[PDB]
Amino acid sequence: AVSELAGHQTSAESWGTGRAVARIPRVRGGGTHRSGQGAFGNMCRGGRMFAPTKTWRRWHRRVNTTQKRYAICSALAASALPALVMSKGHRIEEVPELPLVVEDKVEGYKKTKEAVLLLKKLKAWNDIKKVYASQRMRAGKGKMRNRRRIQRRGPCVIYNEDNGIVKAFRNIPGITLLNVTKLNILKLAPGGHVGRFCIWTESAFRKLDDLYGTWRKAASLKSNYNLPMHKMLNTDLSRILKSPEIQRALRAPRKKIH
Amino acid sequence: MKFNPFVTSDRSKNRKRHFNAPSHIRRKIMSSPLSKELRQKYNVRSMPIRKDDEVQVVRGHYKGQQIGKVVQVYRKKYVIYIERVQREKANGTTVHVGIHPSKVVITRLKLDKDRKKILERKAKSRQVGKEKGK
Amino acid sequence: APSRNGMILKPHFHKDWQRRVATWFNQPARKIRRRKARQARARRIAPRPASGPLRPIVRCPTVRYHTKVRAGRGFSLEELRVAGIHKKVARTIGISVDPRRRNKSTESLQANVQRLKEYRSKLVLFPRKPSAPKKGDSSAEELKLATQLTGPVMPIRN
RNA sequence: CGACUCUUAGCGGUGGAUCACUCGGCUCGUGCGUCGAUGAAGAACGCAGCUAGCUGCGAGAAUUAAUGUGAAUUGCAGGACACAUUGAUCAUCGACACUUCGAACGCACUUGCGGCCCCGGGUUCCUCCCGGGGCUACGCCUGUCUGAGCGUCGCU
RNA sequence: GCGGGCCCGGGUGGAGCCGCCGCAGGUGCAGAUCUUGGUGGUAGUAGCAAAUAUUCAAACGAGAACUUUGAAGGCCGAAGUGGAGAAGGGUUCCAUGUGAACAGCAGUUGAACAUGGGUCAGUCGGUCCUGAGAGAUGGGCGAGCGCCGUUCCGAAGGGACGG
RNA sequence: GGUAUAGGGGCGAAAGACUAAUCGAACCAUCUAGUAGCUGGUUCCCUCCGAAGUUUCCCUCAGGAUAGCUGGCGCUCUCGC
RNA sequence: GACGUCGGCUACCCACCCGACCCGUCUUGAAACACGGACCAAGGAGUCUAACACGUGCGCGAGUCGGGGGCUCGCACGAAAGCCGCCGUGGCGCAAUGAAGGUGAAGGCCGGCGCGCUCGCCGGCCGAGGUGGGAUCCCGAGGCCUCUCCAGUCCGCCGAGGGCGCACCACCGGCCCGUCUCGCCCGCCGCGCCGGGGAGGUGGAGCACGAGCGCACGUGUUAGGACCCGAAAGAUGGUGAACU
RNA sequence: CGCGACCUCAGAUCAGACGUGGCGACCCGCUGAAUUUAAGCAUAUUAGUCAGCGGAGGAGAAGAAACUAACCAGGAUUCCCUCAGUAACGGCGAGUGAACAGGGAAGAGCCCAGCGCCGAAUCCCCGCCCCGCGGCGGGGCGCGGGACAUGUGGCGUACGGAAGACCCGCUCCCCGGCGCCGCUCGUGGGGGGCCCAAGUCCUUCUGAUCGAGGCCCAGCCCGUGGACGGUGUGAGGCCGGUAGCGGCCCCCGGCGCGCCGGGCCCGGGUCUUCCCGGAGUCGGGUUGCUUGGGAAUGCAGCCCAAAGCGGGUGGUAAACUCCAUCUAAGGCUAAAUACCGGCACGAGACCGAUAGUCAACAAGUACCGUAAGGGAAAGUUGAAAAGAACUUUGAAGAGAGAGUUCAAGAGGGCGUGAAACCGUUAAGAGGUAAACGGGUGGGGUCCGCGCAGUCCGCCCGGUUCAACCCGGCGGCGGGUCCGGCCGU
Ligand SMILES: [Mg+2]
Ligand SMILES: [Mg+2]
Ligand SMILES: [Mg+2]
Ligand SMILES: [Mg+2]
Ligand SMILES: [Mg+2]
Ligand SMILES: [Mg+2]
Ligand SMILES: [Mg+2]
Ligand SMILES: [Mg+2]
Ligand SMILES: [Mg+2]
Ligand SMILES: [Mg+2]
Ligand SMILES: [Mg+2]
Ligand SMILES: [Mg+2]
Ligand SMILES: [Mg+2]
Ligand SMILES: [Mg+2]
Ligand SMILES: [Mg+2]
Ligand SMILES: [Mg+2]
Ligand SMILES: [Mg+2]
Ligand SMILES: [Mg+2]
Ligand SMILES: [Mg+2]
Ligand SMILES: [Mg+2]
Ligand SMILES: [Mg+2]
Ligand SMILES: [Mg+2]
Ligand SMILES: [Mg+2]
Ligand SMILES: [Mg+2]
Ligand SMILES: [Mg+2]
Ligand SMILES: [Mg+2]
Ligand SMILES: [Mg+2]
Ligand SMILES: [Mg+2]
Ligand SMILES: [Mg+2]
Ligand SMILES: [Mg+2]
Ligand SMILES: [Mg+2]
Ligand SMILES: [Mg+2]
Ligand SMILES: [Mg+2]
Repeated sequence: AVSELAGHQTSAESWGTGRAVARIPRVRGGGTHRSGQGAFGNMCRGGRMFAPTKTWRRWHRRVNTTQKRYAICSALAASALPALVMSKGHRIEEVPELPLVVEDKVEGYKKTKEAVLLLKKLKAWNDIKKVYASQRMRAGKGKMRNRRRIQRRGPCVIYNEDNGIVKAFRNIPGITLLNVTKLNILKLAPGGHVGRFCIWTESAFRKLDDLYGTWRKAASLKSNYNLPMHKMLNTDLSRILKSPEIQRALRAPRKKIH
Repeated sequence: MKFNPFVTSDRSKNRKRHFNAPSHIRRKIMSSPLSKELRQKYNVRSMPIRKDDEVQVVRGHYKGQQIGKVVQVYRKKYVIYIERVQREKANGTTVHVGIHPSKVVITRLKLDKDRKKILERKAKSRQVGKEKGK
Repeated sequence: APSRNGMILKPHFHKDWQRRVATWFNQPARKIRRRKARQARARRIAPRPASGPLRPIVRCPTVRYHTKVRAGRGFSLEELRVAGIHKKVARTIGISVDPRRRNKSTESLQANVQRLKEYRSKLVLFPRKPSAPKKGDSSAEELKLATQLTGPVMPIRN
């Protein structure tokens, strides 16, 4: 916000009618340039901005807990479906399996060389290569506001418990580390886009059913929560349209252009 | 990534600290790397430049393999003057061309008691660090 | 000016309310400071409960509730006399004592006396000096636990 | 085809718009949260080899001492230092120092007039005179000393 | 491309910039006798006309109507265009030098600019006294900063001689 | 020359005169971005729809409320099936 | 027709024919002898908070919620995010009506007991009444046929006609609370200035098998400076008699 | 006729201390409006707000019921949510508007007067001795002084207390010093100082790389370090830093150990006997202000003016009658709370020199007014001054050559350099002011051809493998579901 005193620190009175001036408050007296000039107006030099910004703007917004869980579940489900991950731009071509789950020994890593070797073995290093190729200077006033460097977001690593894995996967650009019990939608869906490539750990992967549960079981870690129900089950429209049951109850189409 | 909540990490503030540093801090700022032979011998990465060292220019117009003595250290301008790194003025007067210490490699140190103490401290700290690494 | 069936509203913004606007950007910092102070206070009294002294059983007035049971300020002097604890000694062992609370019903008196007896049963009175004087518990039940008691002592359940 | 005038273009003028830069602001948050009669805030006057302003300093006046670091400051000369030496500059700063007004304190505000003690010049305390040093404001508490009362009493 | 505008070519420029999917706003100017800054016609125009008046020769000087010197003609005509002060000004005073800017023409001149220099008290005044008046203490008032009042509801002289 | 009278106050041989170029109530700062049913202005394109100056009430007549005129969003149905 | 010749709607200049008054604003009426306007560049005016109403999107749903607090990080990304016997203290909704003392939403049918007395009491049954219009669904005679005559289960379209009838509308009934009139009976711990029930009108923002809660977006009305600029005024505290 | 005590009252350059002023963002005590709204306006609202005065601290104030309630009761104060835009107030208009309970943050209780018991058992000052003395204390020795009986100290205060009787088990807390080991959570408490990884590798651009290509795996090495800044562009590895339960060197703070000087003969339960309360105060009338408080919520000037199974409260005034709840008119106290000023840090979906504080710069500066006060404009050469030597015309300002630089087509208010406006050059035109819309024509500017541009793309006529077999590899679909898994 701007200062409350901005523009009103002067003592300016408007010269009355009968003078060539245009009825604007002007600086009183003095032998200065800033004398009989103009103040208190949004159109005047110095002046005061129209509707000055206030600190008590509604900066923070509120979202329902159930909707937040819905969104995080949708993002987690969209972490599958390699088409969506490819649509996010992640170089996932050579990854052996998109639901990439790795052993629990990764938490025991404590050096960056082990982390990069594991990433190359899993063939997820191409994402880091793309992140490296994406490093450049930001355009605009952000450079002088501690936002000079920008780069592409890379793969996300989800672990069950912290045993030094973060320090290993800390100096690799683009890698974000999340815990299963405190998954963040802001990092699972960067930019509001539901696609994201994630690397799972076996314990973290097994904890997913304990975190949210299935449709026939409760979460067992959230007091009252179940997975949302599907509005439609057979999502494949092409299979439904050409099904024999539908085709038996259709008229002959008219495609003769007149 | 920096984690200490008492470091600057601010563009304007870091620039202000750099350009308003006192003389003793500017001495540490004006540091130059040692040669490969000196790095192997003393096990020291770099040392602050001094008035009586031998200097090779690594970058710039005067880049070359020549070895020149330091003439003076100008801490106000963050620059040093070298022996043969000089230019001719309009009237024929010779003027030293300033070379930043970061673009300079030391090939021979001016060893005094304090220089030896600094070398020993740096070597011992590096040894402690590598022992911690192992 | 009214216009085709709106509510009649009387906002209380006729004073200079913008002068006394209280923002809440201090809320997370306040919570962090409170948590740090709470942890420091818990660490200062290493074996004593972090919640504090034991609280009595209290029933609420104002027939609206009339049935809930909450924690009181302290045990009345009659309850201490029945349980056999000196009022001045009790505050030094972690028992809340207040002298204003009356005692009308026998049921509340008996419930609080039983609560005091139960608290005394599960109490580990450390010796004043390394040598064990009278009323001090054995060294067997001193190394077995020296940790805080998270949450309220003997939580009240309706 | 002249001169003048009108439009467009190239170049050259007045002007400083736009863009990119920023040791500056605005907003939020954290810790701490400390002035003064042992003289505060503020003001005046002075202090550098060459010095106007800003900043810093107080007749020890661009800084003294001590600690840490360790070879400069620099616009020019001069140089102190031997940088194998508490040792140049810097930062810290705990020792010392800190002109005149100002709650401002001998009386007033002119920088004018005084009183009480000590020392020196003059003397051989001799008072004039000169210089230096320490005191001399209001209110108030405890205590001391000297006092007043046709206040209340006791002896003669 | 109906349009809001946009994409390329050339020149200058020297260090950052844009498209797409979403988010947010101090987000689009022809006017408000709008605010700030700059520039035209007017216009080489109005004007450089209150108080009688200048001329000759020489010198310095690149340069002379305006400087200096000499001569001539004039005016102010002792309630002066003379000689000294008070208030005010504050270096404007003096010597040397420059002619960037100012002295509404010019200048070799200046109260301009740059270097230096200059104010000497027992007797001349402040300092002393009181006037009209102002203003403490005592006293009274006042929520309070303070105010009333100058002898009024005061144990108000700390001085002196002789012993 | 010194001194005294200071703003709903002073002073006035009296003109509402003077009170620092302002006096039928000085100047400075703040309340204050005082209020205005009254003037002036109110910033890109295209497409579609498209008015009223009329009834009643109001210390109401240069203004409002209320009906009327307008736009947008729909919904319930019928059908050149 | 092809080495000084081609195509270039739009823009550079000029000419000709026709048309053609300077923009913005108040206004019934502006080119006006109505007001603002020399020219250029930059800045410049419907914003934010809170309260409502409606519409729209999302999640849950007779429930919904995160206010505040607490547990995880030493804040890079974070003052975020995740969680809570706090999952609900508490708000909103699920019940309304009277000033209040208070009361407070279902009836109908069948057989019996009092005289079925449109009144009271016993057992069983159906469980938001009925009428009209009602999108859609059910039955559906029969027809259309099929290379010849008959029989014929099957895949069809139309299908007169007959029904169950969403949502909603209109009406007739029913129930709840206040009030008015006429009345007959029921119960007791205390038999009373006790309490309860009926019929017929009327008043209510009600019930009659529910729809809200939270978040976000837009519009409209307000309190705030409130689209921007503009007074003649009023109050508080201080400075001036160097003019007069 | 004086002296000696006491009570009231003066003088001190008497001995030793204390207050004065400043800041004032947050806090406490007073005083205290009008703009504005009510479409006018006088009660109301603005508003216990601004202005004015006084007084502190790191917080302040408040604070342990003369309380809330009427319930099966709760239990100091402060703050958050809710209560609640509710009860209530109000030309009952505009508008104003709490409290209780409930959930939390924090949580800590106490001391006098009086009543009474102890030989004043109490306190201050001066002298000497011992310790330490830079936030002047402890002990001892002084017929050394003073204060105090017009009352100091010990026990003891509403939750009862004191003294005896005799039931029960037994004897460590605090203050001032002397030193000592553990370096005491942001994972070593606070402050300061010195240090700890890896390319200037090979070509290639450039004035200069930090650019581009490549280097046992995105490439060479480090990575618990890939933040940031500087270095002649755009640097993880050139430099400072960055990460680290990383190191070393000093000071300070805090918790614990042994010693010395000390102070300290300190209980619970029952019974018995006594004792136990703050006066011009409560309360009443009154009037003024204030409040939601309405026959009067609180604060008050004046008058009246108490009692002790009394007094206060129980939200409608009064009488009678029972109930419930506290004990006013004396005092202290941290925590959860606030912080547009001061000291030192961190951050940003904020502005980017007419913006952002008035002030990015010698800014509360220059300058204006007698004064209270008013108050600006103003950033950018270049990587490096390498800031143009020298020759020539001019008195000089100014030019012409030369030189530096990648570039002065960057020359000391010098980055980029628009429009208004001006000079000149090239072209066109010109007696109905200029300018504008529609339609053509003429002349220029370059653009795209072309020395024909006759444009191609399929089918047809005039050196090896497809056809067809062998082997291998991979894939598609199928059902006897052939068999198992998978799966409703
Ligand atoms: Mg708690
Ligand atoms: Mg003329
Ligand atoms: Mg005459
Ligand atoms: Mg004269
Ligand atoms: Mg002169
Ligand atoms: Mg002139
Ligand atoms: Mg008259
Ligand atoms: Mg306005
Ligand atoms: Mg009107
Ligand atoms: Mg329409
Ligand atoms: Mg139309
Ligand atoms: Mg009009
Ligand atoms: Mg008219
Ligand atoms: Mg018009
Ligand atoms: Mg005009
Ligand atoms: Mg603009
Ligand atoms: Mg509406
Ligand atoms: Mg105004
Ligand atoms: Mg008035
Ligand atoms: Mg009004
Ligand atoms: Mg009005
Ligand atoms: Mg009015
Ligand atoms: Mg009021
Ligand atoms: Mg207190
Ligand atoms: Mg309470
Ligand atoms: Mg409500
Ligand atoms: Mg006593
Ligand atoms: Mg850089
Ligand atoms: Mg870098
Ligand atoms: Mg390094
Ligand atoms: Mg009553
Ligand atoms: Mg500015
Ligand atoms: Mg330029």
